[PDB]
Amino acid sequence: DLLKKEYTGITYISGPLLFVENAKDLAYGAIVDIKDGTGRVRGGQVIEVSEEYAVIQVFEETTGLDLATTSVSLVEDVARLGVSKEMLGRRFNGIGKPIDGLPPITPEKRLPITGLPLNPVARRKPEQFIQTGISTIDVMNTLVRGQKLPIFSGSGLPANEIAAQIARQATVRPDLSGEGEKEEPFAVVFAAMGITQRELSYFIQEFERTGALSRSVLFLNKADDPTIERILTPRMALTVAEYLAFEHDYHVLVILTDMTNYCEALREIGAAREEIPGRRGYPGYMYTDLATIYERAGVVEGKKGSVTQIPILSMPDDDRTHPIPDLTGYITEGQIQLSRELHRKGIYPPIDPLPSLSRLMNNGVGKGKTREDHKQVSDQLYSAYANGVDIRKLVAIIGEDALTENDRRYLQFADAFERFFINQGQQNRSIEESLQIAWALLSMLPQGELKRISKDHIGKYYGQKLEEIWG
Amino acid sequence: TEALLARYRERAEAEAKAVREKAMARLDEAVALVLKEVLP
Amino acid sequence: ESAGELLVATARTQARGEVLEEVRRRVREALEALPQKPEWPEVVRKLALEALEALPGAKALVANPEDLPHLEALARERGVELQAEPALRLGVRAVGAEGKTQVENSLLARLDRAWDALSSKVAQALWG
Amino acid sequence: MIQGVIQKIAGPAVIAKGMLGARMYDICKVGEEGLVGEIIRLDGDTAFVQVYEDTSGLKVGEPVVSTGLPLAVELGPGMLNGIYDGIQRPLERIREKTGIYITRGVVVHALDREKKWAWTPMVKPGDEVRGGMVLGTVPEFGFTHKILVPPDVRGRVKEVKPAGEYTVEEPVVVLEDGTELKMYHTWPVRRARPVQRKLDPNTPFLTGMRILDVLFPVAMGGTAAIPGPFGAGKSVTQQSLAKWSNADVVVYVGCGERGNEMTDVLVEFPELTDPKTGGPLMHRTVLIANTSNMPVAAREASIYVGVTIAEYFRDQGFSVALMADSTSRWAEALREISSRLEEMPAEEGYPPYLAARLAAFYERAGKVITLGGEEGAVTIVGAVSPPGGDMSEPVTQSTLRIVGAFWRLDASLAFRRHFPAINWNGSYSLFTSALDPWYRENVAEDYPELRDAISELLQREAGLQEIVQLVGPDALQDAERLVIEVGRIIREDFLQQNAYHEVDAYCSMKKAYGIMKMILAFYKEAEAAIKRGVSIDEILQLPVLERIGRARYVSEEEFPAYFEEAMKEIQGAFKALA
Amino acid sequence: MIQGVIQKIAGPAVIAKGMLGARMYDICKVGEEGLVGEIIRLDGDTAFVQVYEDTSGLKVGEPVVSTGLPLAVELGPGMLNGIYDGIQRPLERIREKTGIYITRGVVVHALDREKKWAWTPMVKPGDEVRGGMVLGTVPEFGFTHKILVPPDVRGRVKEVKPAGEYTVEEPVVVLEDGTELKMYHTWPVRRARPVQRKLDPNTPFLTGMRILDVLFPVAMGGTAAIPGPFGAGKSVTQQSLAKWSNADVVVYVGCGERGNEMTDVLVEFPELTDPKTGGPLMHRTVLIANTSNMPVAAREASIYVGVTIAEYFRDQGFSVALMADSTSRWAEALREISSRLEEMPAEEGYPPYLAARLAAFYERAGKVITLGGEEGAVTIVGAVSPPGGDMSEPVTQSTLRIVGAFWRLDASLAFRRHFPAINWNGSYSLFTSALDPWYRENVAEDYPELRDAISELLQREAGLQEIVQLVGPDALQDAERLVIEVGRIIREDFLQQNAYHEVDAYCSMKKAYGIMKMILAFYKEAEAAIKRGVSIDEILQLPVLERIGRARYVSEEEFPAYFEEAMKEIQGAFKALA
Ligand SMILES: Nc1ncnc2c1ncn2[C@@H]1O[C@H](COP(=O)(O)OP(=O)(O)OP(O)(O)=S)[C@@H](O)[C@H]1O
Ligand SMILES: Nc1ncnc2c1ncn2[C@@H]1O[C@H](COP(=O)(O)OP(=O)(O)O)[C@@H](O)[C@H]1O
Ligand SMILES: [Mg+2]
Ligand SMILES: [Mg+2]
Repeated sequence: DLLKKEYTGITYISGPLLFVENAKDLAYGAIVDIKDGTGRVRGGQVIEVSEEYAVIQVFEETTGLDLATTSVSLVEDVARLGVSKEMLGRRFNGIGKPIDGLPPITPEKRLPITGLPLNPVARRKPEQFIQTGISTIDVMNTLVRGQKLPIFSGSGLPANEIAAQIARQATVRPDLSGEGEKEEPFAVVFAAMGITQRELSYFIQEFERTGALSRSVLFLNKADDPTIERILTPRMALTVAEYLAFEHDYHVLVILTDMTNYCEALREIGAAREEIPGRRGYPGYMYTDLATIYERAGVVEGKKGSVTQIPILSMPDDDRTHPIPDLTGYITEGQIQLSRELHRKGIYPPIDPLPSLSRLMNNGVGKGKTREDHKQVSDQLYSAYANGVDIRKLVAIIGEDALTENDRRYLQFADAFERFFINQGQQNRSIEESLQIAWALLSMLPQGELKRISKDHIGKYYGQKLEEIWG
Repeated sequence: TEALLARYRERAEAEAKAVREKAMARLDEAVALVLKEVLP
Repeated sequence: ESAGELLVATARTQARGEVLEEVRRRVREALEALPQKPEWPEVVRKLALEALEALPGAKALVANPEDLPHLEALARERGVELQAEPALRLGVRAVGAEGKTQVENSLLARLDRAWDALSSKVAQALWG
Repeated sequence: MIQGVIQKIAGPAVIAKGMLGARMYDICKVGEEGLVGEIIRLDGDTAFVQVYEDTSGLKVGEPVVSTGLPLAVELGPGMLNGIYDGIQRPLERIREKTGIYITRGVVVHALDREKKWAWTPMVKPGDEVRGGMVLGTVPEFGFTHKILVPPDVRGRVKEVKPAGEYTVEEPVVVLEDGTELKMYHTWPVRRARPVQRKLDPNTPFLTGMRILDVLFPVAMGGTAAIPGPFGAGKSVTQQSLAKWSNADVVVYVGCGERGNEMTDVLVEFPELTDPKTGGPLMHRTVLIANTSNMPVAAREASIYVGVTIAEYFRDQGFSVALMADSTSRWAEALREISSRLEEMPAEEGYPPYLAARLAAFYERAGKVITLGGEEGAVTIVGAVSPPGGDMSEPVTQSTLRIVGAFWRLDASLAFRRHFPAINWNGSYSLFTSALDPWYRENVAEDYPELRDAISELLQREAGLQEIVQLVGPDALQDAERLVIEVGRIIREDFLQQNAYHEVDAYCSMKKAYGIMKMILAFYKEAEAAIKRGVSIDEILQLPVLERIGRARYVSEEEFPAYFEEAMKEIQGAFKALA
Repeated sequence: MIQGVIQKIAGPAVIAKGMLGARMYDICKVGEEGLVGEIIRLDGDTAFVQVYEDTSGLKVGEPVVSTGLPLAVELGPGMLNGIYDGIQRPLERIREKTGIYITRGVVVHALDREKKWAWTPMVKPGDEVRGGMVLGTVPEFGFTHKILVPPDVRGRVKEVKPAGEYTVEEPVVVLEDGTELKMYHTWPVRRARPVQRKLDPNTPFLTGMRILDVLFPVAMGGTAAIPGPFGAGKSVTQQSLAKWSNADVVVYVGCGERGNEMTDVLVEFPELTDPKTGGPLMHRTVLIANTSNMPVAAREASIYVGVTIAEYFRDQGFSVALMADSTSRWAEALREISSRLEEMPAEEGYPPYLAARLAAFYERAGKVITLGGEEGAVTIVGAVSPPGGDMSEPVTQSTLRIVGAFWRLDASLAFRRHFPAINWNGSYSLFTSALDPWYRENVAEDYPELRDAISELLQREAGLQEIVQLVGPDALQDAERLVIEVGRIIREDFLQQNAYHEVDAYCSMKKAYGIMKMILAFYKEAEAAIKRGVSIDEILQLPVLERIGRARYVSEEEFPAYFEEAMKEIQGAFKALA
C-alpha cells in the first residue's frame, strides 16, 4: 500500500502482452507500472497470475522495453478511478489522466472501474419520457430516461451529427407528465474510443457552441492513441456517470462514440491470449464484456439520478448480422438504425424506422405521460410505412401504372413520410408537432384503413393536411 | 456586450485570491498532517 | 455568456492545484530534512523492518552508506546481507532471494504514492 | 473437508493445488472471501474450479476449501413470491444487506429461517413412510404447500410435532431410525427428481395467445422453443405466458438477459391478478434472475436451479410452467468456460457436450405421477437467441430435435410491428393429434376441423404468394385473390394479438374458436358469391369485415352475443344481396 | 552494443539468441552482410528480428548486432527530386554502386554527404530555441528548405556558422548545452511528429479531376481512400493527383506494386512542369519505391518512411500530398509477419491489430500549426486493392472507418473504359459541407447550388435507368427520356476525363463550373421546349449538344470565350426555334 514492491525479470514481451515471473503478490486484475531503462513509466493490468509467472497487458506501446532493464511495480490491487464532482468541466485521456492542462482531480472517492452489477430489486422501471426533438425517435422509437438506445450506423453515415443533435436537444416534459421538478439539463459523459481528429473536433465545436462543456466529462482516446486504453475508457466513463447519477442526483447522458473500436481492441487482446473465438474471430466472452458496460445504465429506486446510454457503433459492411451489432442488440434496449439509402436521398436524420426499435417505449408513452394516441399512431405509421415499402417492391417488378388506387395512396404516403417526417434537418420538433405531422401523414389514407387506431382518436385528430402544419 | 465578461473575470480573480488566502491559514496544519501520515 | 463561468471555474481549479502543489513541495522539503533528526536511525530502521517483513527471505539489504551503520544490528539479527549504494539517498531497498523481486521504502516514494489518497484530506483541512 | 491453495487465476477460472480427494462438480470456497466455486477438472494434485462470483482482486496462495457436496437448493416453503440469483440467494436480502449493488461473498439462506409456518400434520406415529409422501401441509399464499419426504428417505414415523407455528429448521417429523425430517430438504440441481411414472400428455398448456394455443399448441407436459433475432419479441411472449398461463406455479429463469426485464416483472406482477387463484400474480411466480453483467458461470447454475424448483413444485401435484428466458446465453457461458478449459470445441466453438446438456435439461419436463401418487407436470418454454438470426447455429438445431413445439419468430413481421410475429411457415407442433379429444370435449366438437381448415387456408395463401410476387396480386383470378384476402384477414384479425392491450392481451379458447368460425363462414359465403358472379372488390368493402376485425377487441364475457350477431350479419350480408 | 548469434531462420524472420538487453523495435544488423532488421518480440535470451531484406543463404550462428535505435529517417535537404527504397536508401546510388540488380546489404546514406548547400542563418548567439523552430533556410530547387530544430531539442544558441556553403554533416548551430545541430536530424518512423495544434481543414485539395474535385471533394488536411479491383484506375488517379494537384510537395509511396510505374514516373516527371512553381515536376516529388518483388517486410517500412517524410515537409510550412499507391500490400506484409510469429489471425488471416496500424497511419494527416508557428497540412490518399473487388474485406472496411472521403471505383465502368470510373452512387465525401465557404468565394457564389443540381440529376437518372432497362426506353415519358439523356450527357462530357489527353488531363474549378453550368442551362432549355410541344428527338440533334460534349477538350486559357459562345448558342438553339 505504502511501499513499492518492484519486479524485474521480464521473460516475454510481444504485442500487447508482457510476462513477468515470480510475481506471486500481484493480484488478478491489479494495475502495475512498467518502467524501462529510459525511465518512462507505462501502464498495465494483470490478466492472468500463476505461481510461475503473471501475464500483464500493456496499455501503451511496447517500444523501448527490454528484458534486462524493464521493471514492473504494483500500483493497486483493484483498478480504481478517483472520482469527484470537479470532473464536470474537465477533459481526460483514455486512462483518466487530464489532458486540458489543469491540475489532477482531487478524489473524493476511489471507485473500481469495473463496477458492480445493479441489484434487480434495487432497480426501478424507467418511465420518464425524453423529448429528443426527432420525429422518428420521439413518436416511433421513444427514448425514456435510463434507456440503452445505441445508434446503428455505417462508415459515411452522420451518426455523430445525430448524437450531437440529441445531446443538445434532449429534454423531459414534466408538464405533459404532471410534474414540476424542472430538472436542470443533462450532464454529458463523453467517451471516445479511437476517435478521429475530424469527429473529435466536430464534437468539441458542437459542445462549445451549445455551452455543454461546463457540465461534460470527456474521456478521449484518439485514433493515434494506444489501442489497449479502449479497454479502460468505457469503464472509467461509466464509473464517473454512475457516481454522479447515484451519489449526486445528476441526470447523466453517456455517449460512446465508437464501440467498434472497443470491440477491435477486445478482439486483439483475445487473439493475443489464444482465446476460443466467437464469430469472425471475436472472443467468446465479448457478449459478457459488452454487457458489463451496457448494463451499468438505468434508474435506481429511491434515487433521483439516472444514467442514459447512447452508444454509437458502425456496422462494417452495413451488416446488421455482424457480431458487434448483434451482441449490442441482444444486450441493449433497442437500437436506432441509420439507413444509407435514405442518406443518399439527402434525408437527415437518415433513420429508417422499420429496423429501429425501442423496448422501453411503452413505459414512457400513453395517457398521462405524452398523449393517449401516441402508441396507436406509432403502430399505424409502422404498418402504413411497411405497406408502402411492399408496394415499392411490387412496382419494382410489375410497373407503377398497373397499380390500384390504394397502392398508389400507400406509395404517396411512404414518399411524403420520408420527405417530411423522417427528413427534418436540424430543427427541434416538439412531441406535439411530431404527432401533428404524423396525423397529417395518416390523413392521406382513408379513415377505414386506419385499423390500428381507435375511433375516438380518429374522430379527434384525423383530417389535417400537410400544408396546414407550416406555411 | 462585454461588461458581464469583465465582471466574470473580476469575480474569477477575486475568488482565486480568496481561496489562496483561505488556504494560507491551514497550510502548516496540512503539512503536519501529511508528515504524520507519510511517516511510519 | 457561459465563457465567464468557465473562466471562474478554471481560475479556482488552478488556484487550488497551485495550493496543493505548494503543500506538496513544502512537505517534500520537510521530509528531506529527516537525516538531521536524532530519530533518523529509528525511522530508517522502522521502514527497513517494514520492507523486510514485506519481502520474506530477502537476500540482501541496500541503503545509503551513511544510512548503512544504523541498520547493521538489524541486518545481523535478521540474517540478511547488508550492502551500500549512494544512489538511494534516503531509503532502504532489499534485493530479494532470487534477485528479481525487489522492495523499496524511500520516503519520497511513500510521499508520492500516498499523495493521491491524502489529497482529499489535505483539501478538506485547507478549506473544507 | 479438503483444504488447498490457489495456483492460477484467469478470469472466472481458478486452479487449485493440493486438493486430492476432491470430487467432480463439488462446491468449493475460493479465497479467503469464500467465493462459491465448482470443480470441473481434476488433474493429479490440482483441481480446476469455476467461480460463480467475480475473481478480481484474488491472489495466488489463498486457501481453497471443498465442501464435498454438489450444488444443491433448499426446497420448501418460502420460495414463492421471491426472486433468487443463480445460486438461489434471495435478492431482497442481498439488497437490504449490501445496498443497491450486488457485492461478492454474501452468504444468506435461500429460505427465511425467521418466518413461522402453520404446520398441519397428516401422518401419525407408527406409520411407515416412503420418499415423496406428504408429511403435512402448510399455507403459503393460498396454495397448500405439502411437506414432502426426501426422495431417498425410508422409515417409520416415531414422533410428529403438533399443529402450530414452526420454522423451516424445526424437525417436524422424526423417524424410528433417528433421522429428523424438517420443512425443507436439499437436492442436487444436476440430478433429476425421481418419479413413479411419466404420463402421456392429454391436456393443453393454455398460453393465452391465439396462434400459440390454436395453430401450434403445446401440451401440459410438453416442451416448446421460441427462437428468433433480437427485437422479434420472444421476451414479451414469455412474459405474456407468465401472466396468462393456466399453470399453478410459474418459474421464470432470467438466464443471462437484461435486468430491466426482471425489474419490470418485479414491479408489474404484484399489481396483477392470478387468472385462477384471484390473488396477486406474483404469489405464484418464482424468479431466478441472473442478469447479463452477473458472473458467467452462474447462468448454468440458474438454469438448473429453475428446473429443480419446477420439479419440486411438480412433486406437490401442481402444473408448473418453466420459462428459460435464453438458453443461448447458457451455451455462450459453456463456451467461455470451455475456452478457459483449453479443450477442443465443437462447431461454432461450443463444447461437444452442449447437445447432451440441452437434452438433459429438456427431458426433465413432462406430465408424471409423483412419488406420492399424485399427478403433476412441468412445461418448459425455452427461448433461443441465434447469432444474427441464423437458425442453423448449433443451439437451435439441437433444440429442434428434442422439443415438441417450435414457435419460430420472423424478423420481417417484427419490423412491420405485427405481433406475436410467429413465422407460421417455419413453426410446427407435435401435440396437435394428442390434444384433439380435449378440444372436442372442452371447446367444441368441430374445433379440430376448423383448425385444419384455417391451416389449409394459410397453406393455400402461402402457395399462392409465389405467384403473387411473380405477376402481382391483380393478375390472379377472383377465387385466388379471395384466398389471398382471406389469408390477409386471418393474419390481421386472428393471428395478430396485442400483448399490451387491456382486452386483447388474453384470449380464451372459446373466443378464438368463435373468430375462426366467423372467418370460415365469411370465406365460404364469399366463395359462393364469387361463383355467383359477385366481384371481389365489393366483397372486400362489406361492413361485416369491420366486425370481423374488431372481434378480437371484445371482452370475454361480452363475446358470445357479439359472435352470434356477427354470424347473423355474415349470413345476411351475402344472402340479402342475391 | 548488444550482440548475439542467429538461432533460427524462417523466411523474413530471424530469431537471434544472446540478445539480452535488446529493446523492442530496435534496428539490428543480421548476419555478416549486415542486413537491416527490426525486433518485434523478446523472449528470454532470444529476440525475434523482422528482416527487411532477403534472408536466403543465411546460416545459423552468424552474428547479430543491435544498434540500440529504432527505424529512423534522415530528414533534411536532399530528399526532393530523389527516389528511395523501403528503408530510405537512394536507388540512384544503389544503381551506381551495384548495377541493374538490387543486391542486399548495400549501405548508403539517405542524404548526400558531399553536396554543398547555401546555408544562411536566422538565429543569433544567445537566442532561445525549441523543437520545430527554424534555424535557417537553404535553397534546394527554388523551394526554401528550412533547417528545423529537432522536436525534442531545447536550449540556448551559443555559436552559429556565419554563411556560405556547408555539407549536411557540418554543425551549423551549437547550443550552450554542447549539443551540435546539423542540417539534418533523425526521427523514428513509428512516432508521429508533434505539432502545436490541429486545425479544421477548410481549403480543398484540388486534384485536377472533375469528379473528385466537384462531387466528392477532399480538404487539404483530409484523408481519402480509393479502393477498386485491378484495372480500375487507382494508379492512374494517383499519378494524375501527383502531376496536377496544388500541393507544394508530393510524396509517392509505391508499396509493393509494379516497378514499371516507378520507371514511368522517373521518366515522365522530369519532362513535366510544376503547376505552381513552374519548374520541373520531379523537383517537388519524393518517391519511396518498394516493388512487389522487393522484400515483403520492407513495405511497412516504406509506408512509415513516406508518411514521416510528408510530416517533416509539413513541419516546414508546406502543403504535402501523400499517396500510398497500395495499402493492401502493407496489410499482406503484416499478415506474413504475423504468420511467421504464429499469432492468432483475425478474419481473412490478417493480424487483429491491422485496424490499429491503419488508423495510426491515417491519423498522421491533417492541417496543423507547426511547432515553429507556421501552418502546414498533409493529405493522404491511400489506394486499396480488395481481392476480387470485394469491399467487405478487412482492409477496406478498416480504412472506411477513419478516412473522410471514399472514392469507390467500379469494374463495370473500367471494362467499358468510362474513366476515371468513379462509382458516384457508392462514393461519398465528408468535406463537401466544410468547403462551401471557400467555393462561394473562389469559384462562384452559386457553385454549391449547381453541384447539388448536377447530383440530383444524376440521382434521378440512376433511378430512372432501372425502369428504362427493365421495361424499355420507348415506354418512358418525354421528361423521363430527357432526364436520361441529360444524365448520359453528364456522364460522357463532365464525369469522364482522359488522363492521357494533353488538355483534358487537368481541369480547373472554373472550367468544371462552366461545363456544368452549360449542362444545366441546356437541361432547362430542353425542359422548356418539351413543355411547349417540342419533340425530344429534335432536341437531341442540335449541334449545341456536340459543342457541350467537346467543351471539356478546350484549353484553360481559351475556355472563357468558348463558354460565353456556348451559352449564347444554348440560348439561340431554342429562341430561334421559338
Ligand atoms: N483516368 C483515366 N483516364 C484514362 N485512362 C485511364 C484512366 N484510369 C485508368 N485508365 C486506363 O486503365 C489502365 C489501368 O489503370 P491503372 O491505374 O493502372 O489500374 P490500377 O487499378 O491502378 O492498377 P492495379 O492492377 O489495380 S495496382 C491504364 O493503363 C489506362 O489505360
Ligand atoms: N405480442 C406482442 N405485442 C406487442 N408488442 C410486442 C409483442 N411481442 C413483442 N412486442 C414488442 O417487441 C419489442 C421487443 O420485444 P422483446 O421481447 O423485448 O425483444 P426480444 O424478445 O428480442 O428480447 C417491444 O417493443 C415489444 O413491445
Ligand atoms: Mg428480451
Ligand atoms: Mg495500379
